[PDB]
Amino acid sequence: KGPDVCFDNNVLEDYTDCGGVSG
Amino acid sequence: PEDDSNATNSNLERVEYLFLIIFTVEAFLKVIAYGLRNGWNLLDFIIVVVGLFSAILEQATKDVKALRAFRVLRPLRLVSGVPSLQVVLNSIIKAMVPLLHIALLVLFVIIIYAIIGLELFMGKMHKTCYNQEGIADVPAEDDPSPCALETGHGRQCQNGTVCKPGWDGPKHGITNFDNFAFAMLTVFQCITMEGWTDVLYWVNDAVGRDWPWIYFVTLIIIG
Amino acid sequence: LEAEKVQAAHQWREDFASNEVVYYNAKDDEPGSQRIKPVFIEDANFGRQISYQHAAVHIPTDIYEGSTIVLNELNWTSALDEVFKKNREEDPSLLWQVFGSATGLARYYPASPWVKIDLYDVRRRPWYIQGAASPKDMLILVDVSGSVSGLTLKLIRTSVSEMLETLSDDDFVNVASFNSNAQDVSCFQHLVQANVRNKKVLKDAVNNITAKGITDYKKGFSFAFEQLLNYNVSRANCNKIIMLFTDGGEERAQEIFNKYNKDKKVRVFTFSVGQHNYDRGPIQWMACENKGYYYEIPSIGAIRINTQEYLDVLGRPMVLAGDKAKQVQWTNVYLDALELGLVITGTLPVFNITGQFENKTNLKNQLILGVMGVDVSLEDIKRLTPRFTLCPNGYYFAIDPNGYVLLHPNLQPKPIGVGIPTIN
Amino acid sequence: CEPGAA
Amino acid sequence: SLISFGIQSSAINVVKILRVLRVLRPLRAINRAKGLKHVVQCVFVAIRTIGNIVIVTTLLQFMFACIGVQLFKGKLYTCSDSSKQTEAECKGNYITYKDGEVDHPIIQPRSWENSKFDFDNVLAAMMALFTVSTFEGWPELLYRSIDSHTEDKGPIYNYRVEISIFFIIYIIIIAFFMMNIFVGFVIVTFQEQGE
Amino acid sequence: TIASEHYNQPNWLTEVQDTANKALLALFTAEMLLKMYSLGLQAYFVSLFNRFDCFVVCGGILETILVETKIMSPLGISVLRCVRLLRIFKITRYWNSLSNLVASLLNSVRSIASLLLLLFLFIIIFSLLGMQLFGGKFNFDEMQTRRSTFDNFPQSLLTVFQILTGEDWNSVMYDGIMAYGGPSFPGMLVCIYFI
Amino acid sequence: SITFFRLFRVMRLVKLLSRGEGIRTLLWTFIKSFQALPYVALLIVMLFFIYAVIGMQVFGKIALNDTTEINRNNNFQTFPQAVLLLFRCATGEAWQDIMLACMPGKKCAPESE
Ligand SMILES: *[C@@H]1O[C@H](CO)[C@@H](O[C@@H]2O[C@H](CO)[C@@H](O[C@@H]3O[C@H](CO)[C@@H](O[C@@H]4O[C@H](CO)[C@@H](O)[C@H](O)[C@H]4NC(C)=O)[C@H](O)[C@H]3NC(C)=O)[C@H](O)[C@H]2NC(C)=O)[C@H](O)[C@H]1NC(C)=O
Ligand SMILES: *[C@@H]1O[C@H](CO)[C@@H](O[C@@H]2O[C@H](CO)[C@@H](O[C@@H]3O[C@H](CO)[C@@H](O)[C@H](O)[C@H]3NC(C)=O)[C@H](O)[C@H]2NC(C)=O)[C@H](O)[C@H]1NC(C)=O
Ligand SMILES: *[C@@H]1O[C@H](CO)[C@@H](O[C@@H]2O[C@H](CO)[C@@H](O)[C@H](O)[C@H]2NC(C)=O)[C@H](O)[C@H]1NC(C)=O
Ligand SMILES: CC(C)CCC[C@@H](C)[C@H]1CC[C@H]2[C@@H]3CC=C4C[C@@H](O)CC[C@]4(C)[C@H]3CC[C@]12C
Ligand SMILES: CC(C)CCC[C@@H](C)[C@H]1CC[C@H]2[C@@H]3CC=C4C[C@@H](O)CC[C@]4(C)[C@H]3CC[C@]12C
Ligand SMILES: *[C@@H]1O[C@H](CO)[C@@H](O)[C@H](O)[C@H]1NC(C)=O
Ligand SMILES: *[C@@H]1O[C@H](CO)[C@@H](O)[C@H](O)[C@H]1NC(C)=O
Ligand SMILES: [Ca+2]
Ligand SMILES: [Ca+2]
Repeated sequence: KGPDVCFDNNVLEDYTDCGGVSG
Repeated sequence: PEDDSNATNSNLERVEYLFLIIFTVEAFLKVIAYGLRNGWNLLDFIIVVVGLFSAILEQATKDVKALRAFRVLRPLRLVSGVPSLQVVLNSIIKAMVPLLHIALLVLFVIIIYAIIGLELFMGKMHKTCYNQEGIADVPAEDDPSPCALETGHGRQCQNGTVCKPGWDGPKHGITNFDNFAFAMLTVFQCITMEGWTDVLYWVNDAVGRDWPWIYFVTLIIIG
Repeated sequence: LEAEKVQAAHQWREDFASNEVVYYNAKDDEPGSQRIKPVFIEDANFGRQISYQHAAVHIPTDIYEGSTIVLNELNWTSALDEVFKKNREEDPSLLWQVFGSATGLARYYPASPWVKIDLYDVRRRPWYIQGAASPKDMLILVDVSGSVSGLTLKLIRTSVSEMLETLSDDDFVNVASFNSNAQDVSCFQHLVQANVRNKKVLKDAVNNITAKGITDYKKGFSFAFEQLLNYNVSRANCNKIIMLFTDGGEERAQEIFNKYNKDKKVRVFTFSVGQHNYDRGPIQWMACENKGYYYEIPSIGAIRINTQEYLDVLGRPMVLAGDKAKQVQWTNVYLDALELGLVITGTLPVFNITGQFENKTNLKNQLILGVMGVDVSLEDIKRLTPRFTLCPNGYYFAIDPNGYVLLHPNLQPKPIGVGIPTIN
Repeated sequence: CEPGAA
Repeated sequence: SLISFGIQSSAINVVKILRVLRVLRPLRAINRAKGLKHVVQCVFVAIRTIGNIVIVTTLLQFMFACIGVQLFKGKLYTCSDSSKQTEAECKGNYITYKDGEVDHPIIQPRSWENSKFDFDNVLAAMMALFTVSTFEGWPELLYRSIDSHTEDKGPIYNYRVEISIFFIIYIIIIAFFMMNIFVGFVIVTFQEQGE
Repeated sequence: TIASEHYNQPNWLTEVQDTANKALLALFTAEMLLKMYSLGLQAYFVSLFNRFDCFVVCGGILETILVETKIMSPLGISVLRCVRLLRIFKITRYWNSLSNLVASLLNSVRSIASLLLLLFLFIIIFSLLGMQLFGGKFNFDEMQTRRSTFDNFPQSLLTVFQILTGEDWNSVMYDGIMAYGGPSFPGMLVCIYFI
Repeated sequence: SITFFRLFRVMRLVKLLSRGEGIRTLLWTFIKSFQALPYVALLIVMLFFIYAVIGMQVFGKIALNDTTEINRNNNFQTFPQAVLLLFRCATGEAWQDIMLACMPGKKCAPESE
């Protein structure tokens, strides 16, 4: 029986910070 | 590296078909005007024929991809085209016949020194320091150097190492004097004055330091 | 609650090192840093010499102290020693209380000297990775095409084997490979648990892969998404991530990323491994459209630091949850780093809340500052279950919601085995 | 376990 | 000689800067070995004749050195750990793995170091271009210059491969053409003397 | 002002070289317009030195713009004005020969540019052949990247040029030998390419 | 000393080089030209002597570490060895590495004080 809590897919997340955005 | 590819290579492999078609059409048209004794026309013919061979073999087998090194000979057709470059190419390889009594002396010197270094250094560079524990590795640092057993006058191993036989060679076994194939190349490389001190020092660390310099100094002074 | 209020009231000193921050480096026996010398009495509750006057700091050998990032953290993580010194009085049985910071330095309570080469990083420990993010369903994609042969494939086989070490028993993993044909590297063929035995099969089949053939990103990515939609097997039903190991390419696979990842439920982390000259532009696009990150591993020394930072992206939804994410989580039974036997560890992540009331948050406040842990020894849990009254054949035992025992008279303080021993 | 070789 | 075994006390350099001046003994045989004086005079006439080539070669090497200073000043710096691209980021220790073995860690210090030959000032550029024109160690400098991208920053693999045109032009002009003009000048002058 | 630029210069030096590089360009342009006027256009563009000087001044004018508009980094353009130091030779007799040498070099251009064309063709042919022979086969497990490979056209051109200069020509052959096996019979027949 | 006489048989090969004009004319003419100018080749000997002595006096005491370019094989500690070093530099064989290894700031030899 795995953990009951789950924390993913929030709509306030940034999404603007990859590793190639700098260049 | 390992049969990988991209889209550009796949497009060039199909442009090659058009280039071969053009060259074959040229070959056939020129063949039916004359019924070819020229050297350049022979080069064109043997280029187009091997190109057809390569294409057919590649289609059949779906090394084949090694005889495609006849297409690096196509840029030679530029000399054939412009006649102001044929003159210069003839001026280049016409003063080479005089440099044929100095290409035979070089051949004699290389042979003589390769036989002398084969009667002197044959198999003397196949041992190195190996630690006294779990070995088969050469603890002689990143670049191992030949040593000598504690009876000769070569390099002696360090305080915590032992000179043991069973070693490949100074440069993976390419720089040696083991036969008249490995010596003929070492002598040539020393004659070109590149990496000759490396060979001299490797011999110095294997047989001693008194005599070996007479070989490598006279070899460069004469050759 | 006293490590988040103090940090919120911290002024970022860039070159105020002349203020001489004072601490005690654990591994010693400097510009801007003093050094405390403790008394080091010997205690029986622990097995070492511990002083109750301050908290020791462990800075990894690869992390240079006296830096602007490090010196700032040794300044604001100094009010902890007052609340570290306060938890003990209520319960004098408190063991190691540790704050594992995201910079790499941990500050543990029992001021005690650290334990050849010290390859310890607080960000890789099981009690830190457990609290830094929720469980996951990572599927690893390995490029075994022709262009990766040589040194690049050597760094890929190590990188895949080093990320698997960042997986717990609540996470499910599987490793695939594409060389113009998509296939698994092992006998599993679906998502399996990441326990000790299954992790050894996956990292032994990784060490036996050969690089040959053309590359096809579209065929290898359909095999990845289709393996995360199984739902026949037991899964974690949590963060679904795809981690692609490769060098470079010229294909973005836009069609595949819209046939499957239209709602952006799967995160794609892309790693560019090795020293080469290839277009990494398409690789960075996959990690940006899909809510992931892009990493570069050019040498062996970059493997350890780059295979653990994918947890800063998985913790973003957890930070924004708020006080609902403040749940104490106890880890599996493991041997303590500072030679204390078999212990379990609590866990509570701390958040960056600078500028909470005044609306300037969510700039960098989507990341956790660190994970705080507290150790409970199994000899303490063995003291609330007396045995000398039942019989010689009677005993107590307790298990997790996984089957693994936490307390049992057959569990010995020694690591469990996974296969026959081999040595060259 | 005894140190079995490879 | 004389004013030396008389110092008989002043180690103060002096002796050790008067001893390296005995090396002139061989040169006192020039005047007493007619035939050896003639070759010295001939070589002096030859070096007086070949002055234009040397002057216009030094003038060109100076301009090439200035161009190299413009292109590579403060750019060919490297940290021992190939992950730090700033001097302030290149302090402390780092772990290097011997023989590419992940199970053989070794701690080594981090050092911000320049190239062996660097285009920082004009004299260092002159020296580097001289050792490039002697065809010694020039591939190392070429591939260290290819990686350089920014001042006060570390190298980047194959950043500007096109910068090799500078070195190729330098070898073409100052190592293939100007060092053959000098030999042709010597041959022509000797032919004129013989004719 | 061109030769006094080093790395990490003081703040006053970079302003001195920024105001002098303009105050001297202005004077050279004034001399340009005076040359056009007092002599005439054709009498200006007769002499060879008078066409190179116009090239240098127009280059300076067009390169100040790129620097001030932050498009490209300085490469060295005003350094070609130091070629005008050759005018010192006009006071001595080492100017007739220097001018005559340049005159002969300019008269023989269809020969120089034709002799260099076969050298370029030789390098290109032996670059494509070497790239076919050793393309991607220099991928050894060891950590060294082996910067001198035959992987692309620019890299294979650099490798062939390095072999042509002769520096470390044996290190590339030791790598091409192990890329076809080792010190064995058929594999080692690849050294005929390098020889 | 048995090998000193094993190098005699290979020397018989020069008889084949002797036969045939071209080779035997070019070699003889150049040998007699080298013999006709024995003083032009003495300038090189004088230069080597002077520079070897100067290098012997200046860089003589540098410690011989085998991890550098001044090692047991390459050093200034004897006139034959200094002449060999100068010959190597004239050949143009990593001479700049020797120059950098002779830079100020090295360890002196244990024997020298
Ligand atoms: C929790 O979050 C808060 C903010 O939400 C964060 O506080 C912020 O810290 C940064 C430092 O990383 C401050 O940045 C200031 O402004 C610039 C931006 O970095 C700095 O100038 C240079 O920046 C470059 C990076 O591009 C850096 O490499 C360089 O060293 C910097 N200094 C130079 C070139 O001299 C400033 O130095 C820096 N400090 C100032 C201006 O005092 C933000 O201002 C901080 N924000 C707030 C609101 O205070 C905090 O660090 C987070 N917690 C942790 C543990 O990291
Ligand atoms: C990170 O930065 C500084 C490193 O020392 C600390 O700032 C100093 O803290 C001292 C301790 O409180 C202050 O001394 C006293 O401060 C109180 C509060 O204002 C007052 O009683 C006096 O100002 C002062 N007492 C004296 C001088 O007798 C320093 O004033 C203060 N300096 C500055 C520039 O802020 C930070 O506390 C430290 N962070 C943590 C968490 O320790
Ligand atoms: C198990 O997975 C399969 C596919 O991965 C699901 O779909 C089944 O596929 C099999 C094989 O073709 C067929 O029997 C049917 O197409 C599906 N079976 C059904 C609908 O009962 C399947 O739904 C998953 N679950 C189970 C319990 O089988
Ligand atoms: C006629 C012209 C070309 C003469 C050139 C000489 C002048 C401009 C150059 C030549 C070498 C230069 C020096 C080279 C190196 C350094 C070391 C450092 O402290 C910066 C200044 C300083 C000291 C430079 C100052 C300017 C300098 C002296
Ligand atoms: C003449 C100049 C221009 C180029 C010389 C190339 C030819 C003569 C040589 C150079 C490299 C050689 C190859 C080197 C190695 C191998 C691998 C093995 O299968 C034996 C043959 C083969 C394939 C050789 C065939 C002959 C070869 C192609
Ligand atoms: C710790 O738990 C024990 C168990 O009953 C009890 O003393 C109390 O709840 C705690 N002790 C404190 C808070 O001092
Ligand atoms: C070379 O010289 C000695 C020999 O061991 C030692 O100091 C070191 O290995 C080298 N020198 C330096 C300064 O590193
Ligand atoms: Ca690929
Ligand atoms: Ca060389």
